[PDB]
Amino acid sequence: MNQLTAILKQHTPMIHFQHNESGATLRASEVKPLLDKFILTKLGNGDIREGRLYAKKNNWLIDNEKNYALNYKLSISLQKKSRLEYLITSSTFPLPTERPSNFFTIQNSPYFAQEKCVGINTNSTIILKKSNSDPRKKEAEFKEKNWSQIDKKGLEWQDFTIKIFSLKGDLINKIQTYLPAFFICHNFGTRNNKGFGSFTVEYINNQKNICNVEDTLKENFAFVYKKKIALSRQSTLDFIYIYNQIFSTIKKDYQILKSGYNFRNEYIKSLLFCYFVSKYPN
Amino acid sequence: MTTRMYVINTLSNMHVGSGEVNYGVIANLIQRDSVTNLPNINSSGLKGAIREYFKENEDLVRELFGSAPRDEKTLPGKVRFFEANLLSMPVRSDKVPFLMAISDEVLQELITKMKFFNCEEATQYISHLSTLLDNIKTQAQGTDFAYVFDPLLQGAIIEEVSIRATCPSHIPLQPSLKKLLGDRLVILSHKYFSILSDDNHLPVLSRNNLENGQSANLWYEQVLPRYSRLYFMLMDGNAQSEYLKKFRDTLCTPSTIIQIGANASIGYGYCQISELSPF
Amino acid sequence: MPKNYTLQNASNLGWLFYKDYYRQEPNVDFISTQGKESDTTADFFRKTNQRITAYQLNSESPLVAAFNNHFGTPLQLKTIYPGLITGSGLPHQTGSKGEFKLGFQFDYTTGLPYIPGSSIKGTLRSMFPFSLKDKGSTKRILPEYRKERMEYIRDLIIEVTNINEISDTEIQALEYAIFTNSTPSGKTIEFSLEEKDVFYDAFVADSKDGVMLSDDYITPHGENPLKDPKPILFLKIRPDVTINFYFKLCTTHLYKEKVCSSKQIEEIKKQNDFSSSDYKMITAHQKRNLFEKILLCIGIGAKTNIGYGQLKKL
Amino acid sequence: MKISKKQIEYAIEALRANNIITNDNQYPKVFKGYISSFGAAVIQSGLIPAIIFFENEDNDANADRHKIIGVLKDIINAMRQQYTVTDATILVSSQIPANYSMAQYIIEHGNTDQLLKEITEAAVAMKLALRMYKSE
Amino acid sequence: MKISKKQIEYAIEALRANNIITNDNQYPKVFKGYISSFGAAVIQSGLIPAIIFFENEDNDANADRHKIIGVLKDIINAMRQQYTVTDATILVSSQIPANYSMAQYIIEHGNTDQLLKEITEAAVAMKLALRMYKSE
RNA sequence: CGCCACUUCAUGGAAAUAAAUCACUCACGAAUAG
Repeated sequence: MNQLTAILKQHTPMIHFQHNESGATLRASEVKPLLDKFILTKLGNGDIREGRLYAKKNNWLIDNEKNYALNYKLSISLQKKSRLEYLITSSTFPLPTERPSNFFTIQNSPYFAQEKCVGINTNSTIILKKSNSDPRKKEAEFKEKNWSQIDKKGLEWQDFTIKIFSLKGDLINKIQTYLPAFFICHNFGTRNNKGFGSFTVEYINNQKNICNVEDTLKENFAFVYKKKIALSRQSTLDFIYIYNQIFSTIKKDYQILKSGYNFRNEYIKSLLFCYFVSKYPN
Repeated sequence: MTTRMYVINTLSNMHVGSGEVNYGVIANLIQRDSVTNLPNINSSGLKGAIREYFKENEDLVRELFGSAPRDEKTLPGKVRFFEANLLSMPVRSDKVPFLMAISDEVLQELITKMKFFNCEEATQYISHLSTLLDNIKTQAQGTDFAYVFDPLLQGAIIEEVSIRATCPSHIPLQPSLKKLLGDRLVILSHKYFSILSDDNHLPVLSRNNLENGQSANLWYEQVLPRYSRLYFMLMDGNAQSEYLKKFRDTLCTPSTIIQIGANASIGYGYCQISELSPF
Repeated sequence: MPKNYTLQNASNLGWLFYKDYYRQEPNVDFISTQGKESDTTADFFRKTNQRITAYQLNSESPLVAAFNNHFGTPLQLKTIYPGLITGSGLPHQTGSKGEFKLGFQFDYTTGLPYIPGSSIKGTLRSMFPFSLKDKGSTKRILPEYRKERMEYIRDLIIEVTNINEISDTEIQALEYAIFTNSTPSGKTIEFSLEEKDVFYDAFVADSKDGVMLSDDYITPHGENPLKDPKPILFLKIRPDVTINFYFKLCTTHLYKEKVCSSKQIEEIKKQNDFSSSDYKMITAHQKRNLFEKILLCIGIGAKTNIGYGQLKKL
Repeated sequence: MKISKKQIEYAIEALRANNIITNDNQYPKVFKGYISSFGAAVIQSGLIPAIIFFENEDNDANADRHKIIGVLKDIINAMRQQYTVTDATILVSSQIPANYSMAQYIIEHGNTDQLLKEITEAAVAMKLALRMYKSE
Repeated sequence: MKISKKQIEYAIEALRANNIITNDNQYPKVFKGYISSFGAAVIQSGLIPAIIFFENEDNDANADRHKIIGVLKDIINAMRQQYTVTDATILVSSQIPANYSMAQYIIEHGNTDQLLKEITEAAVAMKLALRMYKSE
């Protein structure tokens, strides 16, 4: 076959700079180069150069001397256009009362950019306001234009399509073999290393994909570390609450890693600090 | 009944390639008139294109255009085709998408050609074009000018910041002259028009050749912009009235489009030919 | 001037993008190194880019209606969101900040964004087996190229027309007749004027509720992952935009392995020796269907491997 | 358009003067592409954008890309040196100052067609003169 | 421009000398177009640009297009020989050195009227003599 | 929980390549001489 029409699932919201289009989805400008690098790395059994020689012998390269690019066509299109749009900040703020259904807030997140849009500024998406009954407990208001003019939005869509076209059948077979591992290993977006890129592939060519996440992670990464987070009941309600817990936990742990936590009242030292002051204590 | 003026309205870009090796930027340039250096269609190319359109009617082609190159007998052509000189060229603006650009020297050449060749409806056109020319010269008083005939198109940038349009509210543009020369008409000084119509300002199109998705060649093509107007003279010889009437009716129908020039397969040079309407 | 690009009140998009783009204002500098990076130049180019991407096109636009009248009925397709990019290699950059660093293809007279017919012809032919010339630097790629393209075009032909069997020689003749209007071995065929495949310029036909042009970023992160990436700004055709594809296609007659014109095929049919197993036909409707399927498969424009310029049915 | 042998001589001298042609009569391969790109930019974008692009020296390019603008100025200076008194009344025969920015010189002198014709002449001369040499 | 038999023999010898005709009397087919196009390039572009274009060895041509310039130089040199040397003769019977490229020689020696005539006649002889061989 | 930003803004490649380079017809016809 010359076409690969895969249906993939979104696990965590994607931060997208070109969100003003209703057709905003995964950008193949990130997928295709990273997928080429991953595919050539797998071809050489861990080495990029050996995989490049492999693709050179099989004529899968656009150019045999300059670049890493493989010859195929990547297309990512939305099936259903409904999007769940998220606001991503670094601090926690009172939620608005008047609020569109698409709008949800992941307030305590690793993504700390655009922190000023939850300020008192007139350019802030959610304008904070003093409360009248209590001279504390800030009030929240929503500005439609400000939410429309935001640089980056966190987006979640339903199942959509990634289409891979090539006239070289063997490349398509190897792409079918390695695509679940690629998506299980790589994240796409802004601050994607912190988790705003998580995707999994469900149907490859109208066939379910039984790909174990643990085994692929074990294969393609030096260390893989699982954490079982206490899913307090729910699990059928408030995916927004699930996202809040997940990203607050990520912020917790990663702030613990390379820094401390001088927050409320509990102190735990930076493990990045504690590593160097212990090993060769200089 | 002998000499007729036809206006060529090009529905797409036109490339009548000259036989020229330019070692600068533009590999393929278009034919320019041997005297005024303005873009033109050589009479041979125009005759070939029109003959190609009528090739199905063997009798009409044989009687009007002559015999085929490969024929035991050769028949002289009866209808005379004159070269298509440029009349109006679209120029990009800021107030309007494009205006129809004519020059005072182009108008002078048109008046001279109409006087010399005695077109069918030449008298009133000559009179009004002349009057317009003296009015323009009286207003300009030697300086360079860009005269529009709509008060809304005042201060329009005619493809260059230096060329700004002004409306002289003493020169009337008759409706038939508007039909002949174009809807949004600007009349420029010869300096301005030659600047706008030279090899550094004509539209250029970039083309490349790919081999398995990788570029092998790269060249630039000069084209005459879309909706440009060129005029050519047709002389009826001793041709038969029936074939001549069929030829004129087919040529001047709204559903007739003729391909002139190169790059036919990619849409270059599709034209509509219109006879000179009575004034 | 604002939305609704019309022949009456609108600036030429190509003129704005190429000529008026780098205009010198009293207090704008982009000659010195300080000027190019200053926020005054960024604001100037932001205003220019807003003016570029502040234009709409109505469905009943007189320009598109004239195009439909001139070029026959259009093949209308829609734009996916990478966007659509054409004429990307044109030189348009000064080294400034906030400016469009990539070229764009604008029709000179109308200013409407368009895809030249040469691009459509090349894209359509690229998936036909004989789109690669032997040369001698191609020799190694040529055998595999023709094989895969033959299989793809064979399945497409069996899909679109009521022919149950085609051959490699028939595919060669069909491709050469469609694109070169000749035979694979040089010499021409006495074709009628109508019997000629013309690929007109695809045009933007309808920006339904939004503008037709957008601004997009490609950020090539360098081969050194520890150095700063380069944000590159360019101009794209917005998603969900109706692009009209105009063609002038005919019916192709294939008797035995050779392409026949209508005049020849009439006499061939009237001959006392004939074989329906040897006479194949591809209607202009089926030719348009084939071209539409090719366009849906591969798309049009630049950065198509990245996805730019892919279509669905309207 | 026909490039004179005098223009080619000026181009050769300018290419040697702004250290483009080495003492072995060889040049870096990227300068041919530089000159072709400059011609394309001049015809497509305009004189000001192309000259501003190729006058830059903070460009991280593989070679000294401002050298073609220097050669352009040298060729134009040599052209203006041989202007006649009949030409000097119509054309600007002044020698372009060496330290003076070429883009600034064009901008302060308007956008006259004379400068555009001179730039196009000198660009084609640079193209041909580079073609005369070997590319190591 | 009548057929000059002596120039035809010069062209034959120069075509064999600059490795165009193979031992079997055949030549690369593209050289026909090279010879045919050189005259038009000289007429409508100028002698120096045409020579520079055909002398270039960094070309994306299907064969060695620069061989025709060497054949041209050989024919011209053969014509410089057998020149009636006298005080009144305009023609310069000085042979073109092999180390000098043809473009340099016309650049350094600025009497193009003789060179233009010789190059035109040599190109005509080239085109007429190429027809004796098979066009493989 | 409170506060808050700085970064980066085009490089490399292709710059024309092949086909046709004139073809066919007329190359003197009559008259005056014998």
